[PDB]
Amino acid sequence: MAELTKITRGMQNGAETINDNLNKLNTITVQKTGDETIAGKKTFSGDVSVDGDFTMKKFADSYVAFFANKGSGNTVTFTAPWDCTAE
Amino acid sequence: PSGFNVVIEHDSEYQPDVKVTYYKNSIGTEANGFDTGPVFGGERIYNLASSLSYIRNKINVELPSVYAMAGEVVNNGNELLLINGTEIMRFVIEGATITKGYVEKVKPPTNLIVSDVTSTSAKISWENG
Repeated sequence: MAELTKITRGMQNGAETINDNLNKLNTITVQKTGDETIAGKKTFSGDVSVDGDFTMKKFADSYVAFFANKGSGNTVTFTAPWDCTAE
Repeated sequence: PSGFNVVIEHDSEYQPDVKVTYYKNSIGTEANGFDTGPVFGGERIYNLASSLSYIRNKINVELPSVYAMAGEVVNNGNELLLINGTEIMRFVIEGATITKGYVEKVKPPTNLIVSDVTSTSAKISWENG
């Protein structure tokens, strides 16, 4: 993702370009410690566990759905919004 | 004269130690550009024997005359670098910050002799450094 400048034999400011690439990587990467803010759509292939306080926006919009018949109340007909379990 | 003298100006009110090393073709000093030298990272590092003397805020690093070299002076605060092409002479200070560093060009006078001394006068004579 990050834009690093290529390190080649014979290049002019080798030490300085290596320093800038190391500094770029150090400030753009998500690290295993400290509080941070991460931008972009993050898709996780494997399992994810949150030991701390998990915060998610709009949980009831996202995970619950209520469908009922107004005019009759005997036959509810609906198009499922996502893969679910009905009660 | 006495030798090759490098002056290191610092912020301590005391006598900081200085350690001198010499090395060729460290990163950024190779003639044909980055990593074009014979030993990537730098050739043999030699410890240079120095004789140090101090005045407030100024260390004078006296090295044998044989090491005398020209070159750009780089001040990195923790260390001073005397860069001459491919060659580097590195000076590492301990317990202070390098303010300014340079090869001593204006050198102090030497053979001070007091002659023609009377009750009211004397003649002071010397020799250029």
